[PDB]
Amino acid sequence: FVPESDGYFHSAEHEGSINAIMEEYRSYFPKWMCILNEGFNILLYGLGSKHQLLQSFHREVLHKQTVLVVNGFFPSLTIKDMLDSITSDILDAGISPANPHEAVDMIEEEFALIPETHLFLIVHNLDGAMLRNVKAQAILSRLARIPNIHLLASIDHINTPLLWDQGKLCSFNFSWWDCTTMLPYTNETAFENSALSSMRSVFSSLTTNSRGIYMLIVKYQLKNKGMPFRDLYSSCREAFLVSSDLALRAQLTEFLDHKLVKSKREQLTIPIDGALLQQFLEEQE
Amino acid sequence: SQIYDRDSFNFEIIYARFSKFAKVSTTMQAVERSIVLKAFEHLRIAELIMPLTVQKEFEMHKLALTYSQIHHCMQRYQALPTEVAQWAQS
Amino acid sequence: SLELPYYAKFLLIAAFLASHNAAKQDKRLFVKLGPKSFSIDRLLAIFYAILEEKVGLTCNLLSQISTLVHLNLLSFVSGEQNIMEGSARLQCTIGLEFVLQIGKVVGFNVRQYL
Amino acid sequence: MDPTISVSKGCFVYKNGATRSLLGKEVVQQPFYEEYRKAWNQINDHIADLQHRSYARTLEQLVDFVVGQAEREVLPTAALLTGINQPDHLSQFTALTQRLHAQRAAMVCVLQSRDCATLKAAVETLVFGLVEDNAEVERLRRSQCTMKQLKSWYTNNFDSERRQLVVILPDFECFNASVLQDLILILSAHCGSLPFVLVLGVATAMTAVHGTLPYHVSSKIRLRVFQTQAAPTGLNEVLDKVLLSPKYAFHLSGKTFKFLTHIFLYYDFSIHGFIQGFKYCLMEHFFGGNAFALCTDYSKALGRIKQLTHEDMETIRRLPSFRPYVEQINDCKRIIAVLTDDDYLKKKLPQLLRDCLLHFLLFRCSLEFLTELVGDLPRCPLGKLRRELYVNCLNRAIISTPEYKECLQMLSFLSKDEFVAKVNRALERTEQFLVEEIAPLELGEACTAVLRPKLEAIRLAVDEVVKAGRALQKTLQLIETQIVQDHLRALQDAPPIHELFVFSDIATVRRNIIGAPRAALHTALNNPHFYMQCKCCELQDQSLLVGTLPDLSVVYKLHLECGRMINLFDWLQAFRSVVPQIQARFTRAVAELQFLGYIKMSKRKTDHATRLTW
Amino acid sequence: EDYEIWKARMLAKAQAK
Repeated sequence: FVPESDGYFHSAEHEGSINAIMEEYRSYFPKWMCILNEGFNILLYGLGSKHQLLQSFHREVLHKQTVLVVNGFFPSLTIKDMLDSITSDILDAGISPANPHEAVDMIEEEFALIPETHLFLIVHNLDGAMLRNVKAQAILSRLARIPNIHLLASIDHINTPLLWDQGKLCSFNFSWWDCTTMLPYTNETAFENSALSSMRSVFSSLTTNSRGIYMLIVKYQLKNKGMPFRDLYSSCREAFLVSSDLALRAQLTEFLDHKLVKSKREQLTIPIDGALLQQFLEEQE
Repeated sequence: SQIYDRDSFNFEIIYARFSKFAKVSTTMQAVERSIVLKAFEHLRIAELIMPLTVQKEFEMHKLALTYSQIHHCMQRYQALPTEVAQWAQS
Repeated sequence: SLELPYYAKFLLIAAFLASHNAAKQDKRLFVKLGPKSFSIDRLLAIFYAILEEKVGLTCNLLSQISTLVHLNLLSFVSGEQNIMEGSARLQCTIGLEFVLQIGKVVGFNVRQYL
Repeated sequence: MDPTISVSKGCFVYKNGATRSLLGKEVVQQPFYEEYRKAWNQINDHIADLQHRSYARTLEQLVDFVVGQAEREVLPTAALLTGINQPDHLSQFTALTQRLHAQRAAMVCVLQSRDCATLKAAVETLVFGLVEDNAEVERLRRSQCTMKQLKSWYTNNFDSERRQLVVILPDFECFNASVLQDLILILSAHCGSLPFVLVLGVATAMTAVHGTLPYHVSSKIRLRVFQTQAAPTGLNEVLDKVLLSPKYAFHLSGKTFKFLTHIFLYYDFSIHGFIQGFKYCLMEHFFGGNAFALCTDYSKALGRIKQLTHEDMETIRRLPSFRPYVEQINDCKRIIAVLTDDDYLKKKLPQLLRDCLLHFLLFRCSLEFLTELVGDLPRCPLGKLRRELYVNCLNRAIISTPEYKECLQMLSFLSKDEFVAKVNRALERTEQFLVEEIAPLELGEACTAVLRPKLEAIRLAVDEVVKAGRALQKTLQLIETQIVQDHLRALQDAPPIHELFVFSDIATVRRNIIGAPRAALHTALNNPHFYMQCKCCELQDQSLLVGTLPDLSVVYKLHLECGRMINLFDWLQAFRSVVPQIQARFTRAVAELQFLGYIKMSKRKTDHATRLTW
Repeated sequence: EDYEIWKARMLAKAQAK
């Protein structure tokens, strides 16, 4: 891959092949154990999802050693959670200190006391959504530098080595492997990190006066193709649809909560185009 | 500050305006850039220069003095050479 | 007396040309006061424009970018929480005399591209 | 979708006997692992010896600086102009603390840049490091680690005795500037009461020290500069004294040597990374089977031949250098006795192994001779260093190269006295080398007995050109046909079964050391047929966009051609035109393509797409 | 060529010699 700079300045058979690919990567496991024995760490950089390959490595090979699987594609993990996991569950040493580098210091001084107790560390998506800062990669590089801890990892983002300098890459004694499966990212894109019908469904739940306030907003937006607060308050007090100002303010706040009215500074727009508002007004008559 | 109506200055701007004097001064010809930078840091830590609160030679600054205080300093200074005293008037 | 690797020298002078040479001018120079900000994509584009050997993107080139940042030869004026997403902005933090000394010890003139 | 993936937890523990030598006995008792471990331990001890011998002068100067401060307000400080590679000098600082604790002249705290985000944390780790350091020579909570407790703790122990308080800052450029200035002012305020010495780890130049220290901070500073050697100089020392040493039976090829030196000189000045790359080359060589356990000294190799099973003979028969050796045999019963008898080859192997070891011993001596002969010449066509002529002599036949003709031409222009002096220098250097390095090593008597008559014949030709223009050609011809033609062959013109000793495989080691993720992603998104090996997904040209492609490659080929901004609607229609559920497959392709960073969603705009790689 | 067919051709040529 030798990219050209001029592009920047001018601006079935498949399942059998995937099974053969997965068997070919399954053959690599004794060589991976021999490589992990010499102090190197395994890194996989293929195209597709490498969750099943690392799960097969943990199942078929590491069925008796201490293993900390870390799902880095989880949108809500913290480095404190992994450090507390190591400290409390593996070493039985309680909760880790609040500064993470002191926690890695204590993990090094405690793992230096116990040789022949290897901790395997399997980080799916080392470039995950909450591991993309410099601090978590410094913590993981200090963890992988320990001779007792052996690390396997996967990377998928193309800008992954931008956060590894030469010191982190010297601590991460990586052995790079092209484990290119063609499996789709089912698990990795399932999480939170990656409308007319909703408007009708939340409009059926409102009461009568709430519907009337929203119909006043719809009629004003359809006549003028964001309405002020004073015209809405005058039209609500004319039809006796509200008692005072504060009930209307709370009702419009409820409208902001269910994504029906968007407030701007009081300008109250509906984020729906005019033809759909016309069909919606014909739906209510 | 008198030319640009109290606009913010820099080490590069003031070093340019000082080097335009020092080449024809015949008393300031041999000054290095580092000595003038340390003198600028001495003005900055004594709060005759305040930041607008970027590299050390490129931070924008403000003069904390009025012109009358500098004009009285030119009169009260002891053994000021006449080259600097003539450059001060114009 | 700063000894550097070879592609680290090319990356550092590419960062100087990115921070000095007025990013609208890069169409005229490369398609064949303060130091300006630049993104990593513009820095790599100027690197591939001035390299004239076309080495492939690997781990070690972007690792050299990160370790030139850690040696305080580059710096992070903006971003720095979103380095990977393309919104991070860098700036070069050296002078012209060091760039010309690097261009002497490499064999690549900088003043033609200045 | 699996029980292993949870919606609440992110980390999962599989603790099996954890409390507060990874492989089994089947591979450790194998001979190839034992010989690999022995060779690696020898090479690692040799590189550690060379690095300590290189550092010992600057180490002695730093210890003399600290002791001279102990013999004696500004704090004395010592800027150490070390190299680019920060992980390499932590061993230097560890040796400095060991030498300072050996004389009991001081006690040392090492302040990393990660511990000093604020002035509070910097002072706390400083006091805690000094207290725990003196505790470890012969515990306070970190919130109680103040400078007054350091003063009282120093007054309790060492005021009756004067122990300096050395403070290492190994990464000077990574520190916060304001925290560093306040720390230097704090350490300067406590001089007289508490003796502080501040050695540094400045990596780039002294201009960084003179720039990050302002007018007021530097006035309390009495620094003295030391200089560590450059990283290419240490690399050249290691490459001349370890990887070309005759005592080791594992040699690298010219391509592997050039690959590792290209990694060092072109990318990173990390000799630790070179060490790990050479370790991976050593591991990839030795893990080819028990046949490659023969790559050692002679007598243990004969025991290894007598230990060998039949599969290892099948891996010494499969190597490509064995086939011209079988092809040159004229006798027909001899090929029968070699190829299927399996005991006549067991009797044959000591001669071939002795010939290979003798060939590489003669190669090293002849390489030293030709480096001193050629590299003193102007314009240096074959190179001055020993490693460059090693690479050129192993890569291709040296005589047929035009640069060797250029060396012969520019060596033919010389006058008599300088030429005789240069060849006498080569003679005395090769004789000194055969005395000091080949003689204590086993199978060194045979190497000296082979090479020494040719050296005497060249010395006789030197006496002949002394006692008598035209004779310089005869001296050059004797030099060629006695040293360069015979003992400086290429790797292809080697002896038979030389592979057990050289490591030629550069493709797998190249893709496993140097990692290229973007090349793999670009190749898997341009032609998926290269990985899957389909009978239908093959592209005759890489932008053909065939309709049987995987679902991601159609999307990648549709958005690589378009502009920077990517509309969703026309590209959805284009993906429909190439190949309901199709909307779900398109949106899944959006999720897979946004997961890799090839695009990012235009949330700021009207829900469009924005490409990031162009 | 492959090691198997090369060794087989060499043995067959030696038996025919």
